[PDB]
Amino acid sequence: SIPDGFKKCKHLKNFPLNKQQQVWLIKFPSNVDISKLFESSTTMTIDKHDYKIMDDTDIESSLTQDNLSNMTLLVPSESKESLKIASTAKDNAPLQFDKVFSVSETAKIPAIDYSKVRVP
Amino acid sequence: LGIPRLREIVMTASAAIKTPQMTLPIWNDVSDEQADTFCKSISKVLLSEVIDKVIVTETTGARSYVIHMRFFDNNEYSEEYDVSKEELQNVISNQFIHLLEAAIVKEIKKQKRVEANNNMNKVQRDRQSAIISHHRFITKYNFDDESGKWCEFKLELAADTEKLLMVNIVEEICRKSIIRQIPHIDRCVHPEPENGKRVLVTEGVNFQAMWDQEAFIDVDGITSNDVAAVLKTYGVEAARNTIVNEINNVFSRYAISVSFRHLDLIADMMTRQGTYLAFNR
Amino acid sequence: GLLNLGVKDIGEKVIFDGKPGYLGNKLSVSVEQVSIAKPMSNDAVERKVYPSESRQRLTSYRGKLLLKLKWSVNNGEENLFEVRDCGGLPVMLQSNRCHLNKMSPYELVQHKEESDEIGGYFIVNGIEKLIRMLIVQRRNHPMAIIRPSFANRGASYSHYGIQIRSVRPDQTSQTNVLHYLNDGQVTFRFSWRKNEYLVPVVMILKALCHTSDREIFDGIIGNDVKDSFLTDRLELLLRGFKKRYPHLQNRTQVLQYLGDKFRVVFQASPDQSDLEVGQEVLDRIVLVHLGKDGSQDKFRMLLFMIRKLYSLVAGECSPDNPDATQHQEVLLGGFLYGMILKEKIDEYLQNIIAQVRMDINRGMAINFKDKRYMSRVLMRVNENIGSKMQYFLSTGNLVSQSGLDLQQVSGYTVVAEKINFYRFISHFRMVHRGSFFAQLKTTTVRKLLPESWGFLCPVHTPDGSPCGLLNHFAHKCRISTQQSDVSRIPSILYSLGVAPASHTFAAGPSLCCVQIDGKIIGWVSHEQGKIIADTLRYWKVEGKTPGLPIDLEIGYVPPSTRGQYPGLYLFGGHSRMLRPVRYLPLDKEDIVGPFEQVYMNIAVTPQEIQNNVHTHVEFTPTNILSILANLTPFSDFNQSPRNMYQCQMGKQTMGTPGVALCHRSDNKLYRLQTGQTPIVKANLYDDYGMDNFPNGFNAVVAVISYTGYDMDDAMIINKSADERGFGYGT
Amino acid sequence: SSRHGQKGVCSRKWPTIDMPFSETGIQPDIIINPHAFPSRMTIGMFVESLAGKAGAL
Amino acid sequence: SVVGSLIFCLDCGDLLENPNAVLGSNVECSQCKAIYPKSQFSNLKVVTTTADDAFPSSLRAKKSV
Amino acid sequence: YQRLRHMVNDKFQVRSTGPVNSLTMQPVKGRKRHGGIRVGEMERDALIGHGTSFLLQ
Amino acid sequence: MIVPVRCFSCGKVVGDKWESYLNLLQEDELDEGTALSRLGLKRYCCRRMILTHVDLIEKFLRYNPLEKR
Amino acid sequence: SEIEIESVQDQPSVAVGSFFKGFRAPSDTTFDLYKKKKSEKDEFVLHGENERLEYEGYTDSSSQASNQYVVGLFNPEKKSIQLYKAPVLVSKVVSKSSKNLRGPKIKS
Amino acid sequence: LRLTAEGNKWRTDILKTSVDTGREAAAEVTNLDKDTPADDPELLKRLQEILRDNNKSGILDAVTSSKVNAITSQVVSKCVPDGTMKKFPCNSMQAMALSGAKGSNVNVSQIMCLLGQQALEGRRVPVMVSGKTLPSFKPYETDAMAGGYVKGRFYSGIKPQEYYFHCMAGREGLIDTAVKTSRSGYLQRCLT
DNA sequence: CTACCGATAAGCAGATCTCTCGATTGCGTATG
DNA sequence: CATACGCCTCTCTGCTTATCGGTAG
RNA sequence: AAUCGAGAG
Ligand SMILES: [Zn+2]
Ligand SMILES: [Zn+2]
Repeated sequence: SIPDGFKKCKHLKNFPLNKQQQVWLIKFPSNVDISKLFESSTTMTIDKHDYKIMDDTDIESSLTQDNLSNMTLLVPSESKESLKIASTAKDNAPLQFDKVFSVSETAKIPAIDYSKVRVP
Repeated sequence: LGIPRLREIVMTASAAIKTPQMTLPIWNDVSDEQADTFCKSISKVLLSEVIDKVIVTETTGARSYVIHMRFFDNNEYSEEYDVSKEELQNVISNQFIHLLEAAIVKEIKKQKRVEANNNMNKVQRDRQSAIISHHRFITKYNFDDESGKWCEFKLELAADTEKLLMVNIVEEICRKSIIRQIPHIDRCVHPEPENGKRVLVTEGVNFQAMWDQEAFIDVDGITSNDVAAVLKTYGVEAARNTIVNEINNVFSRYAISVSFRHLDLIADMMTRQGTYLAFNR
Repeated sequence: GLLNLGVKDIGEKVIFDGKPGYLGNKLSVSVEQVSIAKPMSNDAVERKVYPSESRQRLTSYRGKLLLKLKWSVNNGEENLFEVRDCGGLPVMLQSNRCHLNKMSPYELVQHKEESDEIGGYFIVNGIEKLIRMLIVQRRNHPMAIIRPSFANRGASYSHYGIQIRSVRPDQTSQTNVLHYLNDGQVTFRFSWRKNEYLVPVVMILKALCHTSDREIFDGIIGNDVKDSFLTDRLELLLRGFKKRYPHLQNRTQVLQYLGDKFRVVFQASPDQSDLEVGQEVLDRIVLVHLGKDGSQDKFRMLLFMIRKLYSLVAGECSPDNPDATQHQEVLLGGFLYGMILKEKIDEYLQNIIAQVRMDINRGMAINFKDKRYMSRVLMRVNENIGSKMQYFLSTGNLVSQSGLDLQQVSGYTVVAEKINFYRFISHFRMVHRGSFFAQLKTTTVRKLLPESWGFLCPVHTPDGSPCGLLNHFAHKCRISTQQSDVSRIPSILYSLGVAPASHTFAAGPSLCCVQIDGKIIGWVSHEQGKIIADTLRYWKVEGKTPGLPIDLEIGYVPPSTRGQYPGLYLFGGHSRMLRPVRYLPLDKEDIVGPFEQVYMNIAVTPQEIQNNVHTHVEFTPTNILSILANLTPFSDFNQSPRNMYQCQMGKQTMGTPGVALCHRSDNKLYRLQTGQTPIVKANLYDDYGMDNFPNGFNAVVAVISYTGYDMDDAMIINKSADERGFGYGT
Repeated sequence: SSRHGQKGVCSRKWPTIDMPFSETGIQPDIIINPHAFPSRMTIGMFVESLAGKAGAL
Repeated sequence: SVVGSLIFCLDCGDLLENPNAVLGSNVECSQCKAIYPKSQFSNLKVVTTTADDAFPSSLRAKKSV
Repeated sequence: YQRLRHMVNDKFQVRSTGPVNSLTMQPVKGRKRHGGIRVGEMERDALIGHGTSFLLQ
Repeated sequence: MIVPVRCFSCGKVVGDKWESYLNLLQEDELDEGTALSRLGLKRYCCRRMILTHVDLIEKFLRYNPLEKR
Repeated sequence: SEIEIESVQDQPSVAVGSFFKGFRAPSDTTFDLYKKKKSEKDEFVLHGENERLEYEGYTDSSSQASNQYVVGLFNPEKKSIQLYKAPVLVSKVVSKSSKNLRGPKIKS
Repeated sequence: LRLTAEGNKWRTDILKTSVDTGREAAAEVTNLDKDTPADDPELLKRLQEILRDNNKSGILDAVTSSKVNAITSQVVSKCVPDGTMKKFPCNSMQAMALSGAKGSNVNVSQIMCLLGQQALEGRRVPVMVSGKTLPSFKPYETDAMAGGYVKGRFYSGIKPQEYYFHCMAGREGLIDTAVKTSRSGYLQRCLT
């Protein structure tokens, strides 16, 4: 409908797509800034914190499979005043990304001191 | 054993005895292997014993139901249960399909409130036609007579019926349906002889059944766990013997030796009217 | 506190008058605050009342109960607020509403109580009483139960189910059951007042939130669509609901029907739309531990409960033990006081509305906005809630009106006998399984499960009828009585790798669901769930993060072959049992619980630690006993029945009950004139300071067969020693 | 009763002249039978006796 | 939408009724008032198998060891 | 050693005659009321087994 | 509650020894065994009587029914 | 490989919504977004409609304060990765033909 | 209540055979190969299945209980009466056990030599759903001490795990006696 | 044809030593 | 505000009873 | 006098 304290932003920016480019979803926590900067269960170091990179590529594990998902790639049309879907053909079905990733905060429990804990 | 057994014997006199058994002496001129063969010949086998998994393919496009049943290895189950391909064929053609059909029709009535070949042979096709004529809403049938490894029977109903499980009903019908059972007997184990006198003991009591079989069992000396059974098939005095034997037997696991006079007085007081009477109101 | 939340959730009692679609001149009575004044006396300025009072004069140590009942007429037209007393409510000792809450032993000696006296007991009619702590099911935890008594409910009633409790933030609980039917549908069940009602689960599911039916399919059958058992069962459920309720096409209609059905049992006022009373029954029956505004939550909770019920049916999990400590909690006794007070004030509101209805029937005076009329009507009713509660404590029986999810009725208050100090301390640690199981035949409830390690003392249990039914707490067993700061736990669990509850299309035993206080948060895999659990304990035992409370136990259940249903279950509520224990990586005092520890490798002493097996080590093996079980010298050299006999005997020992026997009037007391300290004492004879009540003497014992006058069990005293004051007492 | 479940009623006030005595010259004030120990299997009572004598000495 | 024995609505996500009870070439969504042809649902092929504990036997036990 | 509270002054009781229940004219129940002790069904059955009939009567 | 006049097992008076025992224990670093030795108690029947007296009459007296508190 | 993000975007340009498994929309329908102000978190409310369907939606209440969701693409021939910001919304599509199915407020 | 040095030596050795005793009991019951390491995944899976199945758990408990009872009998025979430092008739405990005045050879044996396997109902010990017998013991542990078999004796005390198991068994005995007191009352009254 | 009856799974009625203490006892409303 | 008079939910045996058909008048 | 609670063998 129309909510109080909400503005319908009628000016968005384009999301191009056309050997060819492939789209991914990446999830990050709110404690990582994204301004500053194929694989499975990778890791990387940022903000002197252990960062886990899990690629929970569901459905697409069994090659292409049926390719039915639970999210859409909403895109701007040639009006840029609303949200629409995009695809590659006349399927009129959502086009899930070519991969997906998740980032999870990681700690490291220090290895227990057997010598100092097994006091006779 | 213990007070449960004691009160079962005296306090209730239950003919629905929890654990009934009968002791079957076997002839001295038999071998142990032949004894085991006869035990497996007598002991009950149910249909579910020889089914690895039964597959149901609910197809609605009328509402077809291909029920393909997988059987265990023939060389294994034939020599474990003494059941043959012909006997299993008869069981499926007579008991199992009819029980399942009755279950399906009853459930619908209450609801309102591997490879093969396209033609085994002409005699097989005539059997299939006989099956379809005999049963109500069956449409196919074939049981492997050369390996005993599968048996399908296509099945349909109308369109007004709702969805049916076709798994729980199949399983329960399969468990109920019997292949080769001596009535009131559900196993015949071979216990290790104690104090001499080799004995074959079952999981039920049916004296009529073994009375026919004298080639192995010393039928003259069958003594059973039950009291009502022995009373109505052998007499009041055999019943009193059984009562004294059972009541002393429970005292005899703990070696609390009670006099053979108290027990016989109890037995003859609870058989004082010619029937198995208890001690209650 | 809780007695403002209780009156807040009571609501308002509406009634109209009989003179003008004009319903009438509305009345809405309610209570918004309950005041418990500390006990005072009217002998002007009210002086302070001390528990030696009402004990010297054979009376009760009762405070005053005054509540600010409202008399609003119509939605803020003329609200006639008025407080009024309701009689002297009994209050215990050493509690905040008693005049010893924060005192010193010196002033306690001065006040004639005792030198180091403790409370816990209400003084009703000159007798000390005590609300026994019963042990009930774990709150907010859906535990799959198999009971052949669930088959008795009728034909097609399979003996499976899913029973869950749910406690309101005023400490009152509503339980739910999800029976499973052989045809395929599952019928939600509940109780109201003192009667039982049953409802199809799908009607409740659509009542809670307005969404598609495909959402139910995805929330029960997450990603096992290639399965067949679940798909067939769910199709049975959905089609059965559709064909049994063909005209419940949307949430408004389903709530309308629910309200029409449940109208007179709830005594709804005429100004209650069906769409409103349906919502009221929905928000005051199902999953009350989630409260209002969490219908979107109860939806996923009930979907998870249905899926777990399906898993229980299909043999993909195991029937959780209800009589094992892993699935138990203890009601605190004062919370029974709170529940009964809340029910009494509810019934008092009902009685004043009944008085107004009698006024309508005969008197016919509708001056609702007349305070003189209010005074006339109010003075007619019985207001002595304090007298009612004093009755309850003095008689033990419970005249309630809705049961409050309590299986028994009588036997809630026991007498805190002061025969011996050991008896006195024993009272305040015992747990009763309930008067229900006392009348029974099956022993399996009386067994000693290993789940009670360090929680219930294996030795301390009275032989006879209550053997196994009255098992005391470990002396280092702490019962949490405050809600923990869980509001920030989701904030860190998400970043750890958990996808939240929404936008999560996944269910089944194959994935770990993270739940705090019985509220689903998200869904994570099993290996990652193990990692998350151990990381949570790692961050929790070191108190760096303010958002992880000490008492938060994190029950993690790994995947198993037809074992227990998995799921990282966190808890921070009240009523739980807790035990301190060490945490081997960077050792520090860590708090564990009965649900939590059944998957933890807690070595008894540090010497039997193994490589990558144990992660916790008990502080001392002696902490699994109670006080009276740690007091037995050299216990590990005795037969366990002998230890139990000793624990039972020491509670029957004639020794000094106290030294304030001058200022007490108990019916019968035994004291030992001369007591001695034990040479062979435990280390905890001084930690608890039991030198104040010597229960015996150090006697020269001769293990000798000399007289013949002691063979079976007798013994012989020395006549001279007896004549020199050996064991004398009055 | 001892603190090990060895309860038992006092059966006679044995006069001290009839009580057994030792070299030190003390009649024990409590006499209990040894046969209570085999079936009941309380070594805790024995070790408490030992520890008590040692501690008082 | 199409899964095993049941078809959900593609628009409103509600369970479409069973095609046999409705007139040919027209199956109606109870919510969307839409129309689907009946020839897009040809074979509702669903496979099932027992629970491997549904049929205890003296011969499965020998297979286990 | 603990001196238990089950002392023999609170356990002994004897009656020769005394109060009787009005509607049955049998001895009252209890010690503090100076009543009788019940010879119950099992004791009666024991007295029958001995054959001591006048004891039973 | 108060120190007994005579030892139970033997009869050796230990009731004129409680204050002496407390003084010996508090004035100097005398262990309990040494104090009981110096106090005339060499048999354990006497030794435990003064080693294990509680003196609860102190806690008993602090509730006087004839004094303002 | 070890591929970084070439360009970071902050303005609303895309969105991600979860209706239910197996859901489709035609060319005609459009989704209209809203963004909340005076509130610290960046809430979104989705509005969509047609003759008999309503792609209504509201964002999370306890998630966006803790985690984030981000869209982007990867270059097949080069290492460049574009990045976009998208908020997750849960869409409960309720048709226009049944919103008003109501009975009596109170049944006499 | 004591032994000699040689008696303690014999007791210790015949007791310390129990590790292999328990592992072999488990390995044989699971029908897996003898002398297999305990950490074998197949052994763990078979033990888990046995835990889930009541009859399988009973079979395993019966077999392991027979083995550890054999070990206990060996210890008792080799130690008492050939090991006690004080011998009959001087050994008064053994004297009243032999003479029937009080107690029994079993009582003397578990005071001086070995307390022995603890029997809960007809089984060893209830096992938690996680497969642990106690918090300390690892899940699905092949070990006599885990399975309720206590190697301690009342003379030198029992470890806390064995103390817990023994408390369980003693409480079970007390409950069984409490039931059996009243079980025969109705039977006898109805007969009589 | 149908009554006489001979036999087929469910609802209910009644079961499951002796003793000593202590504490308390349902409420609503009508006339003076 | 005292005093007085009635209305209100986790066993097992053994006998209440079955729905229907077999089968001679 | 019943009910509830504590215990004894
Ligand atoms: Zn639709
Ligand atoms: Zn002395």
